[PDB]
Amino acid sequence: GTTPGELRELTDDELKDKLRESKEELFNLRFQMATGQLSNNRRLRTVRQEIARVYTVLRERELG
Amino acid sequence: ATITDPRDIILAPVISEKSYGLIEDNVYTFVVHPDSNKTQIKIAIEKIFDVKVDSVNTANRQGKRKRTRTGFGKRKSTKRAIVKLAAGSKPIDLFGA
Amino acid sequence: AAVCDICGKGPGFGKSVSHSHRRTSRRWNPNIQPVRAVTRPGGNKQRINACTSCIKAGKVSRA
RNA sequence: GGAGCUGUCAACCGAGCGUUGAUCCGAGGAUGUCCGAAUGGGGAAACCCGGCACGAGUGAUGUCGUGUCACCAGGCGCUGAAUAUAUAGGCGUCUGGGGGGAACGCGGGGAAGUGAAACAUCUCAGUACCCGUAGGAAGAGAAAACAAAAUGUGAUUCCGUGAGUAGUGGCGAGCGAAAGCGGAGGAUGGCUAAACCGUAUGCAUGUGAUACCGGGUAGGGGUUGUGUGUGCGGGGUUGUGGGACCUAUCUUUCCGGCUCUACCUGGCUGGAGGGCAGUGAGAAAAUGUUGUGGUUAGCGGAAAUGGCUUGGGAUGGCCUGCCGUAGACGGUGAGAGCCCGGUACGUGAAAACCCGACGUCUGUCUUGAUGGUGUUCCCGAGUAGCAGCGGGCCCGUGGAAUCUGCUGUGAAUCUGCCGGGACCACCCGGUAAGCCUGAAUACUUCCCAGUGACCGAUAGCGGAUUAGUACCGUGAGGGAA
RNA sequence: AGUGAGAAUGCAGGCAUGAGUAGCGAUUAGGCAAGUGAGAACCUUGCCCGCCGAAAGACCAAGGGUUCCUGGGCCAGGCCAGUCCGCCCAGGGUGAGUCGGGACCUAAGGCGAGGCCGACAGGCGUAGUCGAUGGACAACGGGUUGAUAUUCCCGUACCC
RNA sequence: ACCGGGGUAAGCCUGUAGGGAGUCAGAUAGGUAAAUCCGUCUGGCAUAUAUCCUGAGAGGUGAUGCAUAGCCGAGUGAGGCGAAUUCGGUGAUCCUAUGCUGCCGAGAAAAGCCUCUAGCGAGGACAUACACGGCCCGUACCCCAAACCAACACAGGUGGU
Ligand SMILES: [Zn+2]
Repeated sequence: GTTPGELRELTDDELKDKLRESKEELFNLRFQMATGQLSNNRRLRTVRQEIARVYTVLRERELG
Repeated sequence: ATITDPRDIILAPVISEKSYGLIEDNVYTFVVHPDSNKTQIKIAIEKIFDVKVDSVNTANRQGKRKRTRTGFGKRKSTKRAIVKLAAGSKPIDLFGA
Repeated sequence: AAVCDICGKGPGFGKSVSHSHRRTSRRWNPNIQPVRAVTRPGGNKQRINACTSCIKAGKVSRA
């Protein structure tokens, strides 16, 4: 995973692009697991927490 | 802010003999979000796979109801979309076959 | 017809005592009268319900 | 906080995280689908259909996000029908409400079984239930009170007596006070209305001049002359009656504009020291520092690997030592102060909240107090009182006082009025028809810490196990093992 | 002291007597050969016989909810046995512009802004808004799967 | 002699049996305003197998397609070929038919569609071709039954085609 501390060092633009990459990778991992070719299960959890972290920093940056 | 992504509506494919038989005929079956609609699925599929989609058909399936020691369970109900691609016919190689 | 639109007077409850001293419930209602009263000397009248005491005191003005 | 962890039934497989601090515990934030007061509209709750504004996406329609759109009440602004003044009504915008909750409060409505060995008065019982409404408590509360000749008490509430008494009762069954006396808490607390001034304004109007500030000299001719109502500011809060007027005496700061305008004499208003109060009933909204003050996680914490013996195992028996501000309670392979969690006793707060303290800040008094003398005005109105019909009081209409509901009738402002159990006279007490107020008292849905000559699985909660579950009923509802 | 049970047509649980007894749920009816299997009157296949045939055939609505198909199972259930099952386990399966409904319309009726009435709680009801069992409105034939087909595919149409 | 075939839809053409209907001109506010529309009143011309509308069905096309009686071989099972299809009789409770003729008991509403003005309007109308958009719910299975109502795999009950 990528640390929140280094997540706050980016602007809203690269934050949104990283969020888009995270969503795409989650899509691919879901399809991989459905087809049964995914050995490392924790990728799903890590990418989910990553999406959540990006949303959280975005919301905090908007607020204060 | 919320970032809307077409991929949040397509959950996973359906792996079965009927689905594979349709696959051979260029018809792909996905499990979609329960409150989607056919136009939205069409748009999302075109954006995701950069392909031209002819038509989509949807069906709702209720979850099965199983017995347990504690009592009666009930699996999750799902909605499927059976999506047919146009004559252009670029297969979905990321389907995993 | 039992509550005054001005002073909020309401019915009183009590008992009706017979000769054998049987007590049954009853109501003492207010003497509530319909008045077409005015708010200003202009002359437009509205219909309301006022008890006779409110009319006596001049709280409502017919005009 | 510190070495494992990925909740559990409940493991098995597969994958990973952690001394660069995980899982875990506390506090503050973010997200929070749809239903539900449910509120854009609809509806068979959790599911159907939208409008508007801004974005996204398509060749465009389709499609997707983010906000917003109920109703009523109250301010504010615009408009003002029949209709002229106008009003209803309409339009726009801001502020509130709606529903839930175990008990406790207050205010209303209000049974019957039952007892009376029948039954209607009466009882049950103002109970069960229902309705409206709160608050952390509520209600009541500052004498139109008691009392009885005592040169007596002195708001309210609650507790014990008084007392199963006086009484009340088809004088049947039953019901049943108060004064006084002993305590808890103490705030014998606080403001208003009126008489009179001033000012502002609404409505009427002018011997439009000898009337509008205290005298005199004077100017103009409106502090509109006058009534009247209303708001505000003074002034007044009382029972030996008090107060506004009028009236003498002594007088604890400076300056300015004002008593229609200036000049000497009496009044009103701002600013500077100084005093007194403040989150309170007596007015309210904030802002700083501080307290090893509290609450919400924790941490430390003495002393046996003792010997023999029985035993699967010692925590049993016998024999040795030690700690003790710690010999509470549990666990560990059988009765453990010395093996573990702990215990006595000490320590710990980034943050949030809760308490206090000192301040900024606010208000109020300072143009101010005093002790006196004689008269007019004021002291809460459709009220008190009276009558009719009821309720409640120990009191069931009785000679029926006090309190109170509805309908009529309907007074005075202190040599007045109300109470001292019909009523009258005299004496005594008080000063109604305005409003606020803490503590003593009642209760536990919920949270923490404890206790039991309480239960130990047909008991104890219905529920130690899938528990308001399975099952039963159309439903309200019943309800296990 | 929740202190003593033999009885209250007492309560809960376990188990006897009747008793290896009555029944085993219509008015059609089964038989043989072969097979599978540890096990066959009941399961599979074949050849016969019998029954319904305005049904005991076929297709729907209400209702039910996975009972449907494939693979497996055989201690519970099936009024016997069971290799079978509507039973148990896992996986799969329901495809619509034109069909039945909503996004169209109203009836009976329901709710009901304001509103009127009523001590309170509430009763009615206007404007509206819902409410099919009715009105309006565009698809027919053939084929395919182990399970869907006016939905998928082929041919040929229609309506916004 | 006997046995088996002796098939094929919506739609689009055409408009038959049957059923129904006069047309034009003027005036007029009664239809909340206005109307060329609807009523009403006047006239003219009309009785025509004339015209218009509706309309079962027969016929053509859809169909060089689909389907079929049969015939072949293969084997877990896959697949190919495929004849003739005319003429009559009988005959519906279905269609014309929301028709027609009788009768008294006198037999929904709103939407939709057509027309009329009020009103908007510099763009608008029609045809052809091409490329697209067609939303939400049900859809399995039983359904006179061992799958629904009946405590049961129950001699009962269950609306329609
Ligand atoms: Zn009144």
